[PDB]
Amino acid sequence: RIQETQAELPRGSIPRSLEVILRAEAVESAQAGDKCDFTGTLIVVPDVSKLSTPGARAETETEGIRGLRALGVRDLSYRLVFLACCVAPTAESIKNQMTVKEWEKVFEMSQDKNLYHNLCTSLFPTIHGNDEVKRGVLLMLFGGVPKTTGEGTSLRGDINVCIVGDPSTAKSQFLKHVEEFSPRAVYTSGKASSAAGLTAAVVRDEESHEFVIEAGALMLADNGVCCIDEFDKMDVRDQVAIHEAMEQQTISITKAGVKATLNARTSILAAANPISGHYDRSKSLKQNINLSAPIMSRFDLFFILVDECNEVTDYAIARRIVDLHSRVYSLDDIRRYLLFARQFKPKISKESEDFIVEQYKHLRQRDGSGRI
Amino acid sequence: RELEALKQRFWKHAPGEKLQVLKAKLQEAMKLRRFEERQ
Amino acid sequence: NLEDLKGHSVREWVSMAGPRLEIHHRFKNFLRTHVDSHGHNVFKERISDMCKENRESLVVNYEDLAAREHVLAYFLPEAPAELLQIFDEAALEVVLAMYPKYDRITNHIHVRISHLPLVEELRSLRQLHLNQLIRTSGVVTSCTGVLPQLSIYQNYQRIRIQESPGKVAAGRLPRSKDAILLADLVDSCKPGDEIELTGIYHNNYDGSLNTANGFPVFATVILANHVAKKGELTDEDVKMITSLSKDQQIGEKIFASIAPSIYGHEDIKRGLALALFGGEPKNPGGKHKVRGDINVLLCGDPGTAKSQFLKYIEKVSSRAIFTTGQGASAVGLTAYVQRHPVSREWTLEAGALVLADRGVCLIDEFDKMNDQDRTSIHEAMEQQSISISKAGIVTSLQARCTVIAAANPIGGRYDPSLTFSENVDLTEPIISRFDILCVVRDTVDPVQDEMLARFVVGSHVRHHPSGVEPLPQEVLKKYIIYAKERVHPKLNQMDQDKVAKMYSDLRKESMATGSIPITVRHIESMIRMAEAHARIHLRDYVIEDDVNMAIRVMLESFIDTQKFSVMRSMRKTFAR
Ligand SMILES: Nc1ncnc2c1ncn2[C@@H]1O[C@H](COP(=O)(O)OP(=O)(O)NP(=O)(O)O)[C@@H](O)[C@H]1O
Ligand SMILES: [Mg+2]
Repeated sequence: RIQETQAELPRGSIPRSLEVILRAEAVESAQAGDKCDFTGTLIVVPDVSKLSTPGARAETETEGIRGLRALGVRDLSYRLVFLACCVAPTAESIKNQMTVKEWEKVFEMSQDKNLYHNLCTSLFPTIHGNDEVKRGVLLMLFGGVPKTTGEGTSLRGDINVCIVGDPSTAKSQFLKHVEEFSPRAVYTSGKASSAAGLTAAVVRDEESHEFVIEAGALMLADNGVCCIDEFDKMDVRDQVAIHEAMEQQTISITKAGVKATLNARTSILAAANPISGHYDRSKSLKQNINLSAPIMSRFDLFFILVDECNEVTDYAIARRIVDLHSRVYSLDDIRRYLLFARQFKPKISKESEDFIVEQYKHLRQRDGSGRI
Repeated sequence: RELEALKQRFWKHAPGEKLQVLKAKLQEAMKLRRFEERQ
Repeated sequence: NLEDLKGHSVREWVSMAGPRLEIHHRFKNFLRTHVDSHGHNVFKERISDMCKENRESLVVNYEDLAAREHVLAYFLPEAPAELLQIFDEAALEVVLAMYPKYDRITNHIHVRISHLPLVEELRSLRQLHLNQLIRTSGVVTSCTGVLPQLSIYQNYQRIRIQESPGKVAAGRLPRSKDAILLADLVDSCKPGDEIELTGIYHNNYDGSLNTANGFPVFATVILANHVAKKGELTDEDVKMITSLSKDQQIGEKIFASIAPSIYGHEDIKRGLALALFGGEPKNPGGKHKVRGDINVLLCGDPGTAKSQFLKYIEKVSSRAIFTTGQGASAVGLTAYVQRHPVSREWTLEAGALVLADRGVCLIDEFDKMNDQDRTSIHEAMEQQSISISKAGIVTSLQARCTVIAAANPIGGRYDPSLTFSENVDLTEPIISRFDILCVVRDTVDPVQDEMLARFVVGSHVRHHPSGVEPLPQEVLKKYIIYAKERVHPKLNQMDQDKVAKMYSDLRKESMATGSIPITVRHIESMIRMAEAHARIHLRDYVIEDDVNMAIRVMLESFIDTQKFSVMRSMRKTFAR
């Protein structure tokens, strides 16, 4: 069943709808919510319930036609249907899509010097300062290899990143910018716009007064990136559910009529406000923010953003803004290169183990001397 | 030279069909066994 | 040669006398001659087991049928209703050759195929597949009563299966199909089961569809041939299992084989092992029933692998359920009432504790349930039933399960300056229903940090996609299912004076500190733990060693409840 698209509906009118019929190789190529162009013919279909045949009988403010032998003393009526012969939207895949130009570009990128900074500049050209944040958020896109232990338990792949800052400054820009760049990503907030919110919920379906699930933001963001704004202010119901979703990458439900396990495999980038709006530069992050220790311990990286009214900096920011309004690598190069890079699965070397265990031991004894 | 090397290491790191594959394998076994039985 | 397909469809070809006789002889000879890698005859053993238990149903594996007689394996999915008929006729006379009197018990035998390679998803079926043998998976939602069907009369039952939740994409809807169960397949399943179904895909006319759509469109169904969930141990299995029990160090091998990738934490592995095997229920004099199961609770600091242990227990055991905190309701835990969709009457249905039955029920974030939801499990944990009286219904249901739970200390970290009760915030009627209680804490020894970190780094390089020695996990799974089904420990005698003296002294001290109150339940708990240790050694009778093991576990877990400064005096008081 299809409906008039938002562009066609004449003002004040109710939408019209039509029944479309698909056959053979075209079947199950369109899902509810999709917008597509169909090619075919308009046809007329009779009321089959009032015809009679040697094989099967008839079943039984307008009138139909009369006077056919097969119709007896009943009357026959028609309706309109559209028979569509075609429908279209309105590892090997990389080898198929990349021409020699794309291969040369990813090779040049692989051989590039200070590629890290070049990609930071290319992906975040509008941003000023704050290189550490740019390096951190850039690494999140490359993820980490997931592993399954022999007894069947599994080890987490995605990293999670958190940014805290004053409402006047940069933290919102990163979220909306990476969301505009990235494929298959979701933007939302702790003050969510639906009954489901950040994780699945149960609703009663009035077609049977039967209980069914409804997806939250972290279910839809499966196999993608999730951006959450104003994370310091969030519902308790979701906050408990997030404990499992952050590490186990799954959601579990057990209520009347519904019992299920749902996937939530996602990289989260969270943005939050400190208490009293401006960050107290004299105090730790843990004193400044609203989050509890169990949630806070989940993230792999943390960053702080806070303003001060330096005249030259303000003047430079203003000139940048007005100049932008007055007007190395493209985003598609970054996309193609990122999809190329994510096929590698590097191992750790034997010698790297000694450095890793040493650094962790150094960190642990430092913590013990003045938790990790 | 080096572009093909990059492709090579990249690849190093990287209805009805099942019944047809099964038929192909079993038919190969049939052909072999009937040949051996025939001789 | 049978392979000579010329001028005929395969359905017509196997209808011919020559091909029918060749197929018949080939399957019969395969049954008599098939050998395992050891040179053992496979089907002599399997037929003899079928006859001894009067079961009248023979299972064949597709893989080795193909490996030895590929021509039949090639025809089988293309014309199932023909080759399966010939197979039934061939198997009955082998059975009568071995057991000439077996026609007194039954006059027909059904061959059932298994491990068919060409699995299909429940929404990828097309007209390409009609009248062929297929394999799919899903969860049962509707299931008729068993009814008799004309043929003579035989049992008949109809079911509806749909895609497993969480295998559909997020926010969209599942597909479903109907299936038919005949003869010995009825009551092979019940609602909420997840199953693997092998059958024939079949279609027929229906006037309702033609009048609803306006086009000549048919209805379809699956004829079941083999059904299995996603004991049958061989002689070699029981031989290896029993031989392993000779080892004086078998306790170390079993304990060291639980959640193998987790470093350290000996006490947790030991406690979970005893809870996995379990004590035995009993009813002395018929009027005084008592439960067999052993419940466990874990509590302590964050980042200490508490959530990981439950996931391992979920994987190794069978009939397991997992649930978290705010994600569960009182009604969902026990049982619920509804206006039935098609019978149009009030009906009662099973919740988690009923659906688990003789299995494991795993709970996580137990600290964060609503208190009105957490108090729903009190009857099921001790009386092992669920009693309901609503909407004109008055009944009771079985709840014969083991509960395992994980929690956090108040304020996020455990303080050794305070007792367990002061740090956990749960009331006495809850605390007293758990048989084993554990406390897990952070430590700061540099050598222990280095060993743990080196082990974790080693684990990561080991599992890249690419004490004593533990068992393989499949061997352990075979061991557990044997021990729970073939051994039933008897408590023929034990020292009453020793236990009574120790219990009275222990209870007196429990009154002094108040870390946990000690009650009659503790004695009965030690009896359960003693039987569990006896079962791990595959012994029919409890002995002195078992009682000493039970007392050690009880007292070791009790000393941890106390304040740090008190523990030394308490430990010296209860010297063992
Ligand atoms: N001793 C250990 N050996 C191996 N992995 C460990 C160990 N301790 C912690 N981990 C890892 O730490 C992560 C968190 O494990 P988890 O079971 O959730 O700990 P936890 O104490 O239950 N965390 P929480 O639920 O917040 O209290 C997992 O990836 C574990 O595999
Ligand atoms: Mg945990």
